[PDB]
Amino acid sequence: AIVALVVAIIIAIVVWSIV
Repeated sequence: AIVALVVAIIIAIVVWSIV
């Protein structure tokens, strides 16, 4: 895993904001 999922997932959102 959940942890690794949050990272890849969370980061996925960031890439959007930027973008």
